[PDB]
Amino acid sequence: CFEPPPATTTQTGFRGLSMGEVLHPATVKAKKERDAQYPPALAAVKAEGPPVSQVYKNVKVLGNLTEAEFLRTMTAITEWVSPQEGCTYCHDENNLASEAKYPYVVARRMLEMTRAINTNWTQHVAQTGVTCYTCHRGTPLPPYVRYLEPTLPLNNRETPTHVERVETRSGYVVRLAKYTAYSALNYDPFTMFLANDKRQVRVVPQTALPLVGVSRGKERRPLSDAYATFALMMSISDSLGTNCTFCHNAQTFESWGKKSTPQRAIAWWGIRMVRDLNMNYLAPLNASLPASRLGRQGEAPQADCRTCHQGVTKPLFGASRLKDYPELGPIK
Amino acid sequence: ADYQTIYTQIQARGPHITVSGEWGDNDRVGKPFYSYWLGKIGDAQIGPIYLGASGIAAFAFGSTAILIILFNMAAEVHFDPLQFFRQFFWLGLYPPKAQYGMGIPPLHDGGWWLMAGLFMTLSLGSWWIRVYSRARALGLGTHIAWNFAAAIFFVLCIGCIHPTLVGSWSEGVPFGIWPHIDWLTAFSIRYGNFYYCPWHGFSIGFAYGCGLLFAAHGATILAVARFGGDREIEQITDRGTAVERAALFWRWTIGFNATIESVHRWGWFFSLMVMVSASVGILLTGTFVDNWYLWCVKHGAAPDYPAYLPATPDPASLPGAPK
Amino acid sequence: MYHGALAQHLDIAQLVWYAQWLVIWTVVLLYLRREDRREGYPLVEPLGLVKLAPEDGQVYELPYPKTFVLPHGGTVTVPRRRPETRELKLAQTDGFEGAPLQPTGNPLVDAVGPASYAERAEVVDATVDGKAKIVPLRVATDFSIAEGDVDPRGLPVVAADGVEAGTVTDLWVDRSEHYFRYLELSVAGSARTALIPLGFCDVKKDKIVVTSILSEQFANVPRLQSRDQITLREEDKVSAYYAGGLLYATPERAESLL
Amino acid sequence: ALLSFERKYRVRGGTLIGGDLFDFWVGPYFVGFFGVSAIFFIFLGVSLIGYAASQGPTWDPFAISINPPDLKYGLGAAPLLEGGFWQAITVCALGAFISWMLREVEISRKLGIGWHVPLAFCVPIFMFCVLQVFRPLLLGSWGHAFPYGILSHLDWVNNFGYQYLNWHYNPGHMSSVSFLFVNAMALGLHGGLILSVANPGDGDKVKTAEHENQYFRDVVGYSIGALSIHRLGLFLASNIFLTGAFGTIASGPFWTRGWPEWWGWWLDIPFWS
Ligand code: BCB
Ligand code: BCB
Ligand code: BCB
Ligand SMILES: C/C=C1/c2cc3[nH]c4c(c3C)C(=O)[C@H](C(=O)OC)c4c3nc(cc4[nH]c(cc(n2)[C@@H]1C)c(C(C)=O)c4C)[C@@H](C)[C@@H]3CCC(=O)OC/C=C(/C)CCC[C@H](C)CCC[C@@H](C)CCCC(C)C
Ligand SMILES: C/C=C1/c2cc3[nH]c4c(c3C)C(=O)[C@H](C(=O)OC)c4c3nc(cc4[nH]c(cc(n2)[C@@H]1C)c(C(C)=O)c4C)[C@@H](C)[C@@H]3CCC(=O)OC/C=C(/C)CCC[C@H](C)CCC[C@H](C)CCCC(C)C
Ligand SMILES: CC(C)=CCC/C(C)=C/CC/C(C)=C/CC/C(C)=C/CC/C(C)=C/CC/C(C)=C/CC/C(C)=C/CC1=C(C)C(=O)c2ccccc2C1=O
Ligand code: HEM
Ligand code: HEM
Ligand code: HEM
Ligand code: HEM
Ligand SMILES: CC(C)=CCC/C(C)=C/C=C/C(C)=C/C=C/C(C)=C/C=C\C=C(C)\C=C\C=C(/C)CC/C=C(\C)CCCC(C)C
Ligand SMILES: COC1=C(OC)C(=O)C(C/C=C(\C)CCC=C(C)C)=C(C)C1=O
Ligand SMILES: CCCCCCCCCCCC[N+](C)(C)[O-]
Ligand SMILES: [Fe+2]
Repeated sequence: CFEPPPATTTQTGFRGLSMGEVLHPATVKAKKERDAQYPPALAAVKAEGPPVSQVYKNVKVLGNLTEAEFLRTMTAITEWVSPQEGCTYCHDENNLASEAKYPYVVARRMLEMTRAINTNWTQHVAQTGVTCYTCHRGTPLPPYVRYLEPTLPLNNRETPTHVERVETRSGYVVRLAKYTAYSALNYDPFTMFLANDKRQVRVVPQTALPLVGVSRGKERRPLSDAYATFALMMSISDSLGTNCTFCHNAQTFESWGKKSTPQRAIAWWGIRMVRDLNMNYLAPLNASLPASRLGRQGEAPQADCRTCHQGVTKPLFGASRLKDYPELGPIK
Repeated sequence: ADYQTIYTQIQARGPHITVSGEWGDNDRVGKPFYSYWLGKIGDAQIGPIYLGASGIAAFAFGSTAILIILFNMAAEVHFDPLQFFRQFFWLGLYPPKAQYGMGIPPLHDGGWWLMAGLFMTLSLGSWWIRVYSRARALGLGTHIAWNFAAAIFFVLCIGCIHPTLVGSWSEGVPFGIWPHIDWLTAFSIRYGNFYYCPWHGFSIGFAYGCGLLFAAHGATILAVARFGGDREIEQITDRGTAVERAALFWRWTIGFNATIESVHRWGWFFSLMVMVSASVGILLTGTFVDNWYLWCVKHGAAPDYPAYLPATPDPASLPGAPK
Repeated sequence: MYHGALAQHLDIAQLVWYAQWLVIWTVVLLYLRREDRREGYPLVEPLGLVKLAPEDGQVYELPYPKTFVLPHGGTVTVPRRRPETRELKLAQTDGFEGAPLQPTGNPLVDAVGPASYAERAEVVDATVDGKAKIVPLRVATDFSIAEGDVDPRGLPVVAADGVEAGTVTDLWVDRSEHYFRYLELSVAGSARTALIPLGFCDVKKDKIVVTSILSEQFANVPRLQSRDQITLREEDKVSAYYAGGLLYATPERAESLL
Repeated sequence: ALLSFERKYRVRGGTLIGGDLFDFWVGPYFVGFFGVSAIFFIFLGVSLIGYAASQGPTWDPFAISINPPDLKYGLGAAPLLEGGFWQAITVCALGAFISWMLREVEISRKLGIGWHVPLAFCVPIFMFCVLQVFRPLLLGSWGHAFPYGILSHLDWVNNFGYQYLNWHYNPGHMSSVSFLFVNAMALGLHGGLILSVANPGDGDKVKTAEHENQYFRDVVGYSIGALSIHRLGLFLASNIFLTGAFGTIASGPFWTRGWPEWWGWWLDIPFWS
């Protein structure tokens, strides 16, 4: 229960403020390797030939690609989402234009969703962007997802113990704790702040004195919001494998400017993008997904910071395939 | 090297002494037994112990309080004995999560917490009577009771006075190892960093000071134990070379000194000030200050630093940004 | 509008901030420091030609005399005039007052420096009920050594110079605290007993080591009026004796170590 | 100039170095060689703080701040304006603290009393070293130390804690906080007790040791006793930093995750997982 030195440390604030990352080399190496599994881009192909919109029958998203380019996309998709399953995971051996299998439908929504991410959320994913791999990391079901209830293990590739199962009520507190960096924070930040945009993350007053008319009785927000916020922050820190000072100068959390690091702004955009994704792409999918995938509330697995980041401040240590697969965005 | 200061080389035993109180003497239950090891670094005699109505009322209420809490914790782990023991630190009894203002909250959302707090309070009150009475009964000054009163007062402050002032129970401190601790951050975060609350600083000053005073007072006495320094009472009524040297040690060191009696007043005061200070800090928080940091900036106190990484504009204030 | 906000860009917290420091300093300077002065004041300094008058500052620093009504009759009022009547066998080593004094005779007997004792009451510290507080076991019948701990009675007392100096005759116990404070030993060579504060004793199984003083010096240890009683002043004379040994036991004990 | 009972104690000797040379007083202050070196270091230190401060922005005491160097300067010296001043002042602080302590030793010897005080004073000096010297050494850079500033340093503390999501969960911290609180309470109970005995109120008689013990046995069924509470005090006090030092040093060199996750060792024991 103790990691041996030395520790890698970065600086992210003015000298003397103790702001920065504290990384355990080994742990970083363990993750650098895991992410290095990112399949390399497939050799570029000649754009020769007409658009697949003419060639194939049921192509509603990659119709502008040429046949060769299109198949290259399909290979990449397979390699990122279902390498073990192969093409048949979404197709009918005898009818590639068939939509019989649900993964086909969802994959289409996912193609759009990805294109969206790389196009409408560049303020977050920047020029790195994302591909099916970023989330799926090689399996139809992304290792890190969320239901309207905390679930254990965080990585669904692992098998839960009895208490970890959402069925075991006596395991609720621990399920939650592990979603908030092991804190006893009695709040589920994901549903509260990431499932949709109904709640406000900020809770600190922007004035020195209490403004009359919002500072008494039922006018004021309950302290619980401060906890909820704290929780969301704990999980965000954990999801990126980093600490508060990576974005804040604890001297004044609520303050921006010199009190915040660029990353915080990015994080800000991350929250919006995650909400967009969940609300408009993932959440609805509960209609196309077999009841087998749904949660106890019939919800579809949704994304959060960890879904892509998986313990790293930059998904896959900033690896990118954007230039290699322009079909995934940005779309001009 | 006065080893007597480290532990008692030769322990002693003798008839169990007893001082009669103005009352309650017949209420001292228990048979004084001795502990050899205890006696090595303290007084070997354990017990008896005064009961009285206050003491009993105290246990009565305290227990009721503790029971309400555990049952709720137990209920959290669905009464699974193994998880209860496993997840103990993470379990707690929370104040209302929703906003009901000062309205009494539902049992499942603040109601139980409120009751536990009521019984804990009564329990504290009874024990205060105990700490007070015993003093009068034994014909002693009520100094301890007052210092203890400050402590009970502070608890009341973070417990219900503050919540009352701003008008919301949700502000209360939850019962639980980790939980009552998580409150410290949620509370500080809400009021814009407690490090910028002058009273927080004052309180810390006295706490740290109590550390400095006991380390110093304690080391002082041991350093003059060879002369009887430990027999402080008669050192007061009749100054002896012990306290003379204790005094000269400090005067020659820091330029001024105290008396064997005054140093206790200093220490008493400091102790008291830790609680008094924090009570004020809490009474002021939420009531007349909403963000201690901005409050410091306003009064030109808060320090500022150059940016290291580029200053970052609040994304939410940029033109055409999502909500 | 703002809660706490007042007129001239000032708020409640800000006023309390000032009040706080006000109260603090008030208590610290006006109360505490006054109390720190109930002993040793008014200060002392050498006079010469004309200098006779109350001296303003000396009346302001002192607090009102408080009176302690003692548990076994009597009273003590502080602060008060408690000048060192004793003649000190000390002499100036140079000019200014900051100059240290020097023992002209034998510091241990003279009772100067570390060997100095306070002019405490020449009375026997009592127990909650008039009995002598500090008494030898030969009297403290119902008191005994805890089973498991050494019984120095009989064991020899070795001094700093390594050499038997006497035999532990008895143990003086505090009947109020149930704590052994002194060890009574027979001074080998000079028929007479002497007390030694336990604190100066390294209680072994076969011997009692006493590094404070040398074997010889054990003869000059102050004597008690009674044999089964001791007065506060005597406790000081006795304790003080050994303490002075720490610096005067030998010549080098007073010089610079490293 | 002298307390009424001070004359007889002002003898020569008890020094550690210098002998008669610096064995004298100046007002109530005993000098000694270490008193001298203390002044030297205090002088040097305050001077450096003034120059550094002046080369800085404001003069408001609450906002002044002398900071260590960026982490990139590692354990080497940094240019005065960017850490060197901090380095110099730190060394001065140390010279001053140690000098102050050794000076208490001389004073103790002269008075023929125990060196308990200066020993107790080592704890805080030790903790200072932990924060400024040792942890920085283990992490490999002076940049990890705390800045010398009335509010500045609170900020460093603040971010430091937050580098571990919730420093409250740090076991060394929990231990330490506990001792801070217990010690604070004990001093209140101790000081309170003494005063309660010598100051019963009205015309009441000053009480006794018997009454002391009777009080706590009556209240909590036990009484550690006179001399013992003083030993307990020094103990409780000293353990604020002694145990806390472990929580501080552990953070970073021996633990890089958040502190709440550390308790996973318990929460994740297989049999009840
Ligand atoms: C690990 C955590 C740290 C911490 C956490 C901390 C907190 C959380 C708080 C303080 C507070 C305070 N701190 Mg800091 N601190 C301070 C000094 C101070 C005081 C300004 C103030 C009250 C302390 C007190 O009452 O002491 C006990 C009692 C007495 C009587 C000490 C002497 C008097 C004292 C009031 C001030 C003495 C220091 C001077 C201002 C320095 C002047 C230097 C000049 C002479 C060269 C020093 C000198 C050091 C050293 C030498 O390392 C230090 C280290 C640290 N503090 C650690 C880095 N400190 C409180 C504050 O108000 O911040 C502004 C506060 O809220
Ligand atoms: C991230 C959050 C922060 C935080 C949040 C915080 C809050 C929210 C509050 C404090 C407060 C205080 N903090 Mg701060 N804090 C402190 C030090 C202190 C204390 C001096 C002071 C409270 C005094 C106390 O002893 O409470 C412990 C003593 C208590 C609680 C007394 C209890 C007495 C009672 C009679 C006991 C009863 C026992 C029982 C009978 C059991 C009953 C059981 C039931 C179930 C029956 C330091 C030294 C530091 C450092 C080094 O960083 C720091 C940093 C911070 N604090 C962070 C910035 N702090 C208080 C304050 O001063 O505010 C102005 C306060 O309200
Ligand atoms: C958000 C961050 C937090 C935090 C972060 C934190 C850190 C990062 C550290 C502590 C540490 C400590 N904290 Mg914590 N803290 C504490 C309490 C404590 C202390 C017990 C302990 C003391 C360390 C220290 O002061 O050395 C500093 C004091 C020193 C070095 C004294 C130096 C004195 C010097 C030798 C001489 C100075 C002389 C002057 C210059 C002379 C002036 C002359 C004039 C007067 C004539 C409480 C009670 C609370 C509450 C109630 O919430 C709390 C909350 C929190 N702390 C926050 C959660 N705290 C430390 C610890 O022990 O780790 C567990 C530590 O490293
Ligand atoms: C700066 C000054 C401070 C200060 C001062 C002072 N502090 C005092 C005094 C002064 C002056 C006293 O005179 C009084 C005392 O007496 O001292 C001997 C006391 C006290 N400070 C305690 C705890 C404390 N102080 C803290 C803090 C500070 N203190 C600050 C620092 C903290 C912190 C740090 O959190 C803690 C935890 C208690 C031990 C003690 C009485 C509590 C009580 O009121 O008891 C309440 C009574 C009970 C009977 C408990 C009931 C339940 C029991 C345990 C049984 C278990 C349940 C079980 C039976 C259920 C199942 C069985 C079934 C049959 C039912
Ligand atoms: C666990 C046990 C504890 C403990 C114990 C004891 N405490 C002692 C003794 C014992 C036993 C003494 O005998 C000695 C003393 O004589 O008492 C009267 C002393 C003393 N404890 C002081 C401060 C104190 N104790 C703290 C903490 C604890 N104490 C803990 C709690 C804290 C905290 C809480 O932060 C503070 C601030 C001084 C008042 C006093 C002289 C120090 C000195 O060194 O003189 C040396 C003299 C100087 C004039 C200062 C030199 C200034 C340098 C050169 C320049 C400044 C550098 C600096 C780093 C800048 C800071 C910036 C910013 C952070 C502001
Ligand atoms: C003139 C000159 C510059 C000359 C050169 C020589 C020289 C080296 C001089 C020293 C100059 C310096 C640096 C002075 C600074 C003095 C300092 C360090 C002051 C700090 C004072 C502070 C803030 C102390 C904190 C503790 C505090 C709140 C104390 C108040 C209560 C007192 C007086 C406590 C000490 C004290 C204790 C602890 C007892 O137990 C005890 C028991 C019995 C009798 C007396 C006492 C007693 O006096
Ligand atoms: C595996 C290497 C693989 C191949 C080969 C493949 C081919 C393929 C074709 C020829 C079509 C067009 C058929 C038509 O007329 O509509 C096509 C279309 C889609 N595919 Fe595919 N496909 C392979 C693998 C996969 C995998 C693993 C998935 C599901 C994750 C998948 C999905 C889809 C989707 C969706 C389309 C529609 C494209 C659009 O623009 O709407 N394929 N595939
Ligand atoms: C990239 C274009 C891409 C593809 C292709 C893709 C496919 C895909 C399928 C076929 C499923 C169905 C899995 C199942 O059978 O249950 C699916 C589901 C989810 N995906 Fe996906 N996905 C692509 C990209 C992305 C990206 C960038 C993310 C993460 C932001 C993401 C997330 C998810 C999630 C969550 C689901 C829902 C849970 C599930 O059905 O497994 N996908 N994806
Ligand atoms: C680490 C546990 C941590 C803390 C502590 C923390 C706190 C915090 C608070 C109190 C807020 C609300 C402040 C207000 O009311 O304005 C807040 C807000 C944001 N944070 Fe944070 N935060 C911690 C860590 C992190 C990390 C590691 C990042 C950056 C990757 C981050 C980011 C943000 C963002 C963005 C916001 C604003 C969100 C919004 O919707 O406006 N935080 N944080
Ligand atoms: C969830 C709300 C969330 C947070 C928080 C978050 C933060 C974040 C930061 C702080 C960065 C900047 C990293 C840096 O070191 O500069 C960053 C970068 C990227 N993110 Fe992110 N992120 C959150 C969620 C998500 C999700 C759901 C995805 C995948 C759809 C995702 C992706 C990315 C990508 C890509 C980057 C790369 C940017 C780069 O500089 O390389 N994030 N995120
Ligand atoms: C009158 C009306 C209408 C309503 C009531 C109003 C009223 C006065 C309410 C008061 C509320 C108050 C004062 C609330 C305060 C709550 C506070 C300060 C709680 C803080 C911490 C609680 C903690 C740590 C307790 C949690 C753990 C337990 C329940 C288990 C029991 C304790 C242990 C086993 C640990 C013992 C450790 C050691 C002492 C031996
Ligand atoms: C001379 O002074 C004192 C004693 O001697 C008679 C005591 O006996 C006690 C009481 C001590 C007890 C019960 C043990 C320690 C308690 C805690 C909470 C750590 C105190 C406070 C004291 O001041
Ligand atoms: C910041 C917390 C409160 C600190 C209070 C410090 C009191 C120090 C008392 C110094 C007394 C000085 N003297 C003798 C010159 O009066
Ligand atoms: Fe004392």
